Amino acid sequence: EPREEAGALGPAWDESQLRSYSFPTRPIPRLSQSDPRAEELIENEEPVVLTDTNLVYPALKWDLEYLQENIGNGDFSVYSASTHKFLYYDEKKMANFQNFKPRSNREEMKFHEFVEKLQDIQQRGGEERLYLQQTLNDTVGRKIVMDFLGFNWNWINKQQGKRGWGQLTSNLLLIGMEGNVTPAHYDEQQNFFAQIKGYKRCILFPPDQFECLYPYPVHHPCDRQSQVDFDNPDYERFPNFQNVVGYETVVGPGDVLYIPMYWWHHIESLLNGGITITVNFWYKGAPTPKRIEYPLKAHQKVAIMRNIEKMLGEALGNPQEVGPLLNTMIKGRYN
Amino acid sequence: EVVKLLLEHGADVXA
Ligand SMILES: O=C(O)CNC(=O)C(=O)O
Ligand SMILES: [Zn+2]
Repeated sequence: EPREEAGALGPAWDESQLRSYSFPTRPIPRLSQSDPRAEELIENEEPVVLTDTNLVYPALKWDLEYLQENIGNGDFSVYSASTHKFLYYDEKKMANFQNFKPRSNREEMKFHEFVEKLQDIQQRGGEERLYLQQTLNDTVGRKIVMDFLGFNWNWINKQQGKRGWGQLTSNLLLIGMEGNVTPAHYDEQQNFFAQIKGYKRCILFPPDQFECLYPYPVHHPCDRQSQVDFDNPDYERFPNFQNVVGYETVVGPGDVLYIPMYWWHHIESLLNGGITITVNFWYKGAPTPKRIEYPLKAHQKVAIMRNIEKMLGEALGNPQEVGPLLNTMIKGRYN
Repeated sequence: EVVKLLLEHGADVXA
């Protein structure tokens, strides 16, 4: 049920801005950063939306006019797509699946050029879609350094301490057109997802739903993404997609979503909601514990599977031999 | 070794 913005400003959004899917979902809890339940959840690596962290309070004034004036003259990675679904791919891995034609190109440009491109597309009533996704780095202007320094490091550093996480590895800046969709995938790092401008619908699935979401092969360029097209699920190829259940939420300015490591997430900028801006915080997960405790947790089995695929890749001398070997192993033997 | 080898994870994110 949509949240009513303060000052009686009506509903921030409504259901009609949500895309429709075949699976049911249940709400991710929205809580105060000071609520012990929110701590139990993060400790247990379950998603939670924190409403009042002030994690990126200085960024809440960011829009394209302000950033263009302040984010420096460095290069920004911008993805193009002829559709709302921005399927991404690892370039390094494109060698070993030549029957793979990309759905989205990456293009390096100056920020002001990206703003021009958006301006153009709107003006010309075009259909092309852009999505800026660029790591924050040294080349940013002084005003941005000051905003960045103003983030609530006291809070997030304590979170990194209490969870025994590794180092902050990066902050991804994401600027996206309304209707844009990042299809379901999982990441191998802990993620605090800080929403800044506009509204993003986030659908999460736990690691133990690996079986229902059918990730690409590890050596495929779309490694870690679901193969299932949520807009038209092929139940003949992916029968257990019929048993999938999401955790969902809509984050707005000031909201922080904890996306636990290995949790699948599908993310969309609300239809007719304007551009969206997010900054995320990626932390390496805690180390593997000295003593393993059985039964294994689902994310640990996903770790194992990934490793089996990787090793067979090396061992056979060719990742394209991995599938045939695995099938030889199970057919009439384990199935 | 084995188990610790099979349990180690990469750090792959996003793009
Ligand atoms: O916000 C998006 O569109 C996609 N973000 C992620 O997948 C992430 O932060 O891990
Ligand atoms: Zn992600």
